[PDB]
Amino acid sequence: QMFFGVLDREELEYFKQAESTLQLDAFEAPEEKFQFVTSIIEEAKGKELKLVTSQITSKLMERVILECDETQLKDIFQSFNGVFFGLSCHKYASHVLETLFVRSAALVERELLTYVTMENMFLFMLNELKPHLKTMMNHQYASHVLRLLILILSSKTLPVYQTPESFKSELRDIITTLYKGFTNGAESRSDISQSTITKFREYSVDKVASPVIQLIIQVEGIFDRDRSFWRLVFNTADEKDPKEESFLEYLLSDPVGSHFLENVIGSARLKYVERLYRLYMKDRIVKLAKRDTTGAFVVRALLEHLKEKDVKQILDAVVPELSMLLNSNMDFGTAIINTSNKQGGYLRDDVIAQLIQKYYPEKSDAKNILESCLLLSASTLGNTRDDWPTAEERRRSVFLEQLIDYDDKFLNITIDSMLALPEERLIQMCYHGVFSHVVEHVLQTTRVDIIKRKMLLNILSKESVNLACNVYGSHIMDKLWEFTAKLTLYKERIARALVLETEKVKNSIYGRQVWKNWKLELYVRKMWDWKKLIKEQEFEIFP
Repeated sequence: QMFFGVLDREELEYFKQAESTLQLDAFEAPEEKFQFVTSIIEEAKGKELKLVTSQITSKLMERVILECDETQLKDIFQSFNGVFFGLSCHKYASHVLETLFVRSAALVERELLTYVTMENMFLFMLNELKPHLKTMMNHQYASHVLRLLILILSSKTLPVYQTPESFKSELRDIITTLYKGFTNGAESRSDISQSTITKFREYSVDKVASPVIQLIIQVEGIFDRDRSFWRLVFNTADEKDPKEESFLEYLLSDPVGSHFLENVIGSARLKYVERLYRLYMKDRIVKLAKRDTTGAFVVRALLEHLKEKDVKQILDAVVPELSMLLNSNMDFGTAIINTSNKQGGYLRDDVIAQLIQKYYPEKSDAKNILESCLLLSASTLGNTRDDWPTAEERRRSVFLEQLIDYDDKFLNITIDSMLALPEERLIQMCYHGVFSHVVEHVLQTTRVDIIKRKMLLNILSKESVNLACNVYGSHIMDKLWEFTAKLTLYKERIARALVLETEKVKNSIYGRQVWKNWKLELYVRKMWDWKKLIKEQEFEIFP
């Protein structure tokens, strides 16, 4: 169902102009726009298949589908009856189907909370697709449509709607149909053979099919206690199998295979994950952890989804390697530290000793954790060009914030490192899209000694108004309302500075937030009550 004809000279002129008018959007009322869309639909009657399959017009068709009313949506839907599979396979029409299906899914939701219905129309195309599901899964365009349909039928996030119970049944029937196709009507297992299992493992790591397999393993548990597709990829018995082992060794040394395994571990039954770990990973965890681009993603997934005893076993093995892992794989290092924290600071002394040695050796005079961990001097901080903050900068910031949350030692080291900068450089951080958040992160009132608070405040308070009016700086000013607890003079100085620039501060959307959080309406209108809030805050923060 691939070719439906070419658009002639007149149709091309008309639909180009209509598309142009539609995007200029000069209509003065929604009613005018709807009427114009209707005029487009009227001209498209009998030509819809040509229009969705032509590169020139397929995007107009998506617009129309988005802009028309419910009744028109239904008519456009039925105009595709009998060719859904061919359209799903089409380079341009498949994207039209996706737009259609997503809007249709939203319509069955309100059709549920209140002629032939959208629900029944949707079921008709599902039944038309059922004999093609296997071909779709392997089709470079139709696999995306299949994947979207499974997302819709399982009520998951589309490019999240509630669904009829008929949808839950369709999910079951679609996945079961696919299941019978990838077996041979085996009817148990067994007799599923290798190479049928091997052929399915090949799809598992196939560029086209693999995202569909992942999603299926992810949702099949909604209606299948036995996890049939999970069992198709992996075994369930209590001992190793040679073929499963070689496949596992491939996944753990292959980028797609590792990300596949990483994703399905989060949705597998716990005992199935414990089994893969026990049989194929536990005795080689350190070796796997050192594979930055492959196996390490799997080790991280184990740390996030296994139970306490196994997680601590992995930590026993990987924590001694933490400094070395941090050399090339900071994201993994962050998750290891995070997991140690979640497991009650497990191996804390070893983690801390290593991080101190690597980022803040107490024998070094040049020591500064902003420099060793954020590479501050070589960063985009203070650049005169229009350089946004980079991905590496955000990564290093997230790592440092994790350290600050791990132990007061790193909070105190970070603050000392900020106080060690030239004052201008620390202020620059306050305006930086990523490093500002690091500044905000150290403003933890009950964890920072009052002398340290005074010293930070001596610096920040000079920039009170400009920080308050800034998109990043205003979060810092918000934190300073609590950070100045037990420091009334500092709180009074900042409040006074802001009120002196009342109009400039309230002209900023960020400033108005600070104004609210600093309760400055009270400061101005009912000073006695403001002063009372300050007294109460003190005992609320420091009881």
